Amino acid sequence: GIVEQCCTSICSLYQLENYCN
Amino acid sequence: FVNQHLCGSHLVEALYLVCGERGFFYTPKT
Repeated sequence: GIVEQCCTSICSLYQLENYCN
Repeated sequence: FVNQHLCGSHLVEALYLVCGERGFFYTPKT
């Protein structure tokens, strides 16, 4: 179960700016 | 400096200067 968010699909200045709130 | 941040210590680095603190989720599913 290793997701691939921001590691090879999506993520690029837009959804981050809050990875930890 | 956010560029090609896909694994390889990138998600960590880019995250080592965004939260401004040492402590985040970084946890997979069980």
